[PDB]
Amino acid sequence: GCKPKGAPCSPLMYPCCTGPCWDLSLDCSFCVFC
Repeated sequence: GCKPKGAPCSPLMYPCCTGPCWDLSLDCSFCVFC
């Protein structure tokens, strides 16, 4: 997840957003259950 794809990526828990990730909470700024 957090890396670009365009097409639907792994929707399990850590999905692949096509923008900037951070690991904070948001679905693109994504932190797995922390």
